Amino acid sequence: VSSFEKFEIFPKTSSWPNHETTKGVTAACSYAGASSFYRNLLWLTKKGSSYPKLSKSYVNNKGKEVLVLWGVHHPPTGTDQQSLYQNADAYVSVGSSKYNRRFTPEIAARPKVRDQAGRMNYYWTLLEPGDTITFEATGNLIAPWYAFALNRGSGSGIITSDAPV
Amino acid sequence: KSYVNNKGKEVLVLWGVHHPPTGTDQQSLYQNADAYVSVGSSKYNRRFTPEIAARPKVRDQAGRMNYYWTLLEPGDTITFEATGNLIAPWYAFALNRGSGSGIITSDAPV
Amino acid sequence: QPVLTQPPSASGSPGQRVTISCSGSSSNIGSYTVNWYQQLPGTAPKLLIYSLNQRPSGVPDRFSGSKSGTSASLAISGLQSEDEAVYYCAAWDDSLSAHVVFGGGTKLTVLGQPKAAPSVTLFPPSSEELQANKATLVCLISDFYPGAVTVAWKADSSPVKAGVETTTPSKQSNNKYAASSYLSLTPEQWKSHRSYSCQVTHEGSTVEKTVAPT
Amino acid sequence: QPVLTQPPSASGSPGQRVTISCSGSSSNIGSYTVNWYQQLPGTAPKLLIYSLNQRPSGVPDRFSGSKSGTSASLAISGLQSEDEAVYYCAAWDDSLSAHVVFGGGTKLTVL
Amino acid sequence: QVQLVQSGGGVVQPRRSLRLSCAASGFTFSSYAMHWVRQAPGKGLEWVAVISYDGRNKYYADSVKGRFTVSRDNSKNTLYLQMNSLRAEDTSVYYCARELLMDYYDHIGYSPGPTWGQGTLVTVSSASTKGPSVFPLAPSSKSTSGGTAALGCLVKDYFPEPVTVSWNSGALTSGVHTFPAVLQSSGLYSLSSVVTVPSSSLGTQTYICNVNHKPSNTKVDKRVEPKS
Amino acid sequence: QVQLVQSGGGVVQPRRSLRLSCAASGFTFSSYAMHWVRQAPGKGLEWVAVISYDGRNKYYADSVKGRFTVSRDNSKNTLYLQMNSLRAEDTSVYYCARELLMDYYDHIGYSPGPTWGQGTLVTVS
Ligand SMILES: *[C@@H]1O[C@H](CO)[C@@H](O[C@@H]2O[C@H](CO)[C@@H](O[C@@H]3O[C@H](CO)[C@@H](O)[C@H](O)[C@@H]3O)[C@H](O)[C@H]2NC(C)=O)[C@H](O)[C@H]1NC(C)=O
Repeated sequence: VSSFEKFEIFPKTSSWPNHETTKGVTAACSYAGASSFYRNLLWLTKKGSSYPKLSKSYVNNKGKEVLVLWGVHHPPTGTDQQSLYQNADAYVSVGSSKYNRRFTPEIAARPKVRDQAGRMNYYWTLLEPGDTITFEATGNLIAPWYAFALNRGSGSGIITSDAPV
Repeated sequence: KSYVNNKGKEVLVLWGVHHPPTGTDQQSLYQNADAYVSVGSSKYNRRFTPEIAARPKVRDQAGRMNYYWTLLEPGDTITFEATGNLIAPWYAFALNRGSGSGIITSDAPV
Repeated sequence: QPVLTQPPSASGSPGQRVTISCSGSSSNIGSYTVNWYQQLPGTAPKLLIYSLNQRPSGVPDRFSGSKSGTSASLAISGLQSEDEAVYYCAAWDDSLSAHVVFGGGTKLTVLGQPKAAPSVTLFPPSSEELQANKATLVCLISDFYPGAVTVAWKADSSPVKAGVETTTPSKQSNNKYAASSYLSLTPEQWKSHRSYSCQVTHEGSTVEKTVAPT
Repeated sequence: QPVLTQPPSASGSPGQRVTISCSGSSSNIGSYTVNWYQQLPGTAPKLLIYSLNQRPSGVPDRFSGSKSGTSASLAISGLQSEDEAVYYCAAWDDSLSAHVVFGGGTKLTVL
Repeated sequence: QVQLVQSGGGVVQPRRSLRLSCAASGFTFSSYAMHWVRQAPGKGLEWVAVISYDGRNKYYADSVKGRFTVSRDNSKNTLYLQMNSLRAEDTSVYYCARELLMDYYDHIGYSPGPTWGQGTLVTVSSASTKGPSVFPLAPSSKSTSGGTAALGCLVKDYFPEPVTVSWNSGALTSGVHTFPAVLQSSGLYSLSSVVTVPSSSLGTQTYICNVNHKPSNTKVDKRVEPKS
Repeated sequence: QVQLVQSGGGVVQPRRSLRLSCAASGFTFSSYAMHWVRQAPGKGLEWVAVISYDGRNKYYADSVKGRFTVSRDNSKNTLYLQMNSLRAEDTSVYYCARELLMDYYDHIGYSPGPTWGQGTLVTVS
């Protein structure tokens, strides 16, 4: 990357009027003495006693590739699944012209890491200029909040050094 | 549906799996909302299940088809089972092997 | 056909099974699939069945479609009160300029009370209307079930058809039915005849009321 | 409150629908989901409803939860004789030192 | 929440034009064909037209072919129906509907799916705005049965719909029955409202029907009394 | 087979102490918070305490606050309740119960789940 623009792909306060957007924090991602969460993702949960099917699309009008990241939460019990998302039978689907995937919840007793027996899987894609990405879900979606429009360049890489820049 | 390879050489078998954009179209085409495709030989074994997702239209189609292949050794059998979404093999290819070949891109005349 | 052929009406008792046929042709049903829709009063149509035999989410499994040749049929098992509605079939049609064809609709009634003959009230023209050079006889018809009647007006004993306007029967709050019929006349006509009568026929039985100038 | 407000008793004839209210405050029901439990004489409590509206496996769908403001309600449709029991609600409460609050219980009689 | 909302309906004179619009939310609008379907009051469904996801394909019913034009703007998630050379028989509730299937199959074709808007009404007539005349329908010997008596109001010759009728300034609700309107050949509507009361009441009580016709901003109250 | 079994209950004189234990089987004990809840004969349910899976977080009812201490031993799949400074009104049948949810959410909290033991009676007189 030679430049990028971070931008609010799906603004928190307006993108999700029918789902809960303020209950999406956890002690595994604690900050400054309080539970928190990733700044670039948004943990949607059920509002009241219902999680209706969401459908949300983004058209890339940035004139360059946009990197979109998202996640899928996998609770430890059918009881916690149900308790968070209402729908026992939930899925998440994500598609663009070139990307296409269906995700289904993985409920498993498993050990705790950073206090959580649940797991979250993280996914990403590069959305080409002019193309559209569409998210549909009946639960378990960790929604994009901010994404990054990228300018590409060759032959670099990553090193580890404690020397001062 | 099964095929026994009596060709005396590897047979390249290709097939596909269709992925409609909605459950309504899946159901409308294949009747079964919950369809799958399984393909197996003595050495090959894979299950494909429609992955239904809203997505934009490409070449007029919001649907997608994924394409798959395997090499069936002489004397071996390949078996296809499906309750929908199978783009079935029609023609396949018996192959003769050789080392050290490859592909180039050129507009020069042959 | 420009319109798929459906029976005008259908009925059943609660718990019963009912079928509704839909007949077309090679260019529609013989070539393309049939959809079924359900419409309740004052509300948009609801998709019931598609690709002949399939149900969208929310539609109970007691609804099933089938076909044979160029005709199709919708079956509803275990009939419920909420099923009273108009049911429509539809199909794509590649004749002429390609188009969708709807059927004419089938009103399904689950009979919901003992048969009840209409009460009829007939009001004569008001003095204000006669002095306004008009004359309206008003026949009010209420509390009948089933919700279908016919109305015939008579001057003495002869049928008067000119000047007649009649409403379509309508469900009342109590689930019995109401309708009204208006006979328009000039005042001079009103004064010339000896009497007028409004006769309402319901399920083969007639109720008649009569007014005369007096 | 340290203890949630329930009607002491309730009753219905078989086949009928009955509701049982549970009143709290901003720090419990207004903030956290409500669980419902059914207790028959001489037996451990059984979990009936959780996350306000949900049923564990084995619990019939004629049991339903709802809420409004700082109050929640359990509805039982098609009342059966065997449903006769004492019902308790509960919720997490973040006032004072955080704690679980049970209601005082409602004895349901099937006439 | 999947939703279509139609607008633009109303009263219009024949041969004139009107444009309807339909706003979509909650599904990928640009991925679906859209239909217009209409239904005349008290009548059956009639398909009107279909337009492809990208606007590249349009089909019309023959009854409107050559007169109406369907279009869409995917950026506004809006579907349009332009209606020209209107006739009285175009009077109908007009619905927009999302197509059954997202992808086109040449062995399946097009048809209306699970999602319909609430509809918008278009009325084509020569009638012009007119408030009702109200006449009392008096109780008499010819309108009396055992124990009960019928009385009412005749609400005559208005356009367009609707009119409202109450009795005794809202004090009388029990026994009130407002009948659906007739549409006369004249282009004006008429209806009747009747009250059933115990004959006992006839004496002291006075009865005034309150009719309100908002399109002409006309209200008429008329008292109905026993004859003398 | 899912099971909770309480033991340690009995008769004790006021001001004295008693320890209760609860043996769990058929589920992953160490993955769940655990509650103690008590009920006096003919009276309502009263929650007593909760302890997190790893013992790092503990909450008590005020009526026993400062007097009782809850603990657990995950290697033995056993929960304990140490009851000190007993009062007559602490007399009750004591139940242990597995927490509703395996993972903790701070907008959801703690609550008794589907699994309760049969209870053990403690009498202070
Ligand atoms: C950011 O990074 C820091 C440094 O890794 C994290 O803090 C550390 O988190 C680990 C894992 O929770 C702690 O290690 C643990 O120690 C406890 C003993 O208290 C032990 O029981 C566990 O098994 C584990 O070994 C560590 O104490 C803690 N402290 C340090 C070194 O900073 C922090 O969690 C990270 N923050 C986020 C939100 O990513």
